[PDB]
Order: sequence, then C-alpha cells, then structure tokens
Amino acid sequence: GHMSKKELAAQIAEKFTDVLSKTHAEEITNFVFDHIKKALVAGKEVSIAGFGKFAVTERAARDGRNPSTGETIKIPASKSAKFKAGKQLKTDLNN
Amino acid sequence: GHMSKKELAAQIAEKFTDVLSKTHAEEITNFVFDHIKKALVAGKEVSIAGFGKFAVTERAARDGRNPSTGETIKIPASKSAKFKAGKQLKTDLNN
Repeated sequence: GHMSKKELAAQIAEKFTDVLSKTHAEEITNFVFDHIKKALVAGKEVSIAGFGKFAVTERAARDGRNPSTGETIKIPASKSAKFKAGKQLKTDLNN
Repeated sequence: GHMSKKELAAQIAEKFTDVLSKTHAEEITNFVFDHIKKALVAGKEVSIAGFGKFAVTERAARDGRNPSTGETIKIPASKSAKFKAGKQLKTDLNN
C-alpha cells in the first residue's frame, strides 16, 4: 500500500466533520511535520506520548585510504533524526 | 532539550485562533498519529514527502532476566514499526 500525508489530512477532515474541511486540514497537517523539524534543529527530543520519541544522532566524518579497495576517502560528518517506538507501535499494534 | 505533543497542540491553535483551541487541537494533533498507527497495523508504506518513511518491523524475541536490576527480559516475536529519515530530517536538518 502507498500512503502520503494527503491521506492523513483527508482523514481528519472527514472525522472532525464540521470544523476541519479537507482544503484547510492540508495546512493543519503541514504544521505537524514543520514543527517537529524546527524543534529537532533547535536541540530537542520530540516525544509523542504512546507513539515514541524522535531525537537526533550524529555520524562521524571519515578520512584515509579505505583498506578493502584502496580508494581514498574524504567523507564528512552529518546529523540526522532517528526514532524509538512506543506502545502504540508495540502492544497496541501487536495482537 | 524536550518537546511534547502539547506544544504541537498550541502550534496550530496560534494560526486558526477562532476555530481551533489548544485543548481541541490536541485531539486533531493526536488523530494524525492515530491514523499512521492504524496504517502500520496492516502494513502500509507511510511515506511522508520530505519528512521520511514509516514501515513495519518484526521484533526479535529475547527471553532473559537482567541480573543487575532483577527485571525479566521477556520480548516475544511481535509486530512493531520503524522510521527511515528523509530530506528535512537529515540533509537540511544537517548544515
């Protein structure tokens, strides 16, 4: 199955029937995924109670001659977000 | 640094002040995450354009007891999920 955020933004318009319309609930859903991001560059662990918590990790930068292939390397460091699953995705999801 | 679902609730309530209120907007904010939890149940490839992607995983079983606290380790063979990061939460989180 494919699933994209318009599928999420449609749903909440369809169930909060008289306050969210699909045309506005697209923006409402935008600010979900925007603000996670603005938090995660600010220094923060974004906790979503029952669901899990997203925090940052850093990869080390690597330099040298790769000793399998002999190719020289100049790979820099970088940060990324990662995730730790909670009960909604454990015992609520598992039957 | 730390961030809750309560501040995701305040965020949209700032934008649409007369139709969304920070306690009301908690439930709107929760039902996004409830509809992604529902999707990873059947096994849908939840791929949020720019944010990243959500798919299944199987938990690996572990039967044991931590001697250093006295707690049982009692992981079954269970359904869970996992995130794979996309461009907003790696490449442009990263500077």
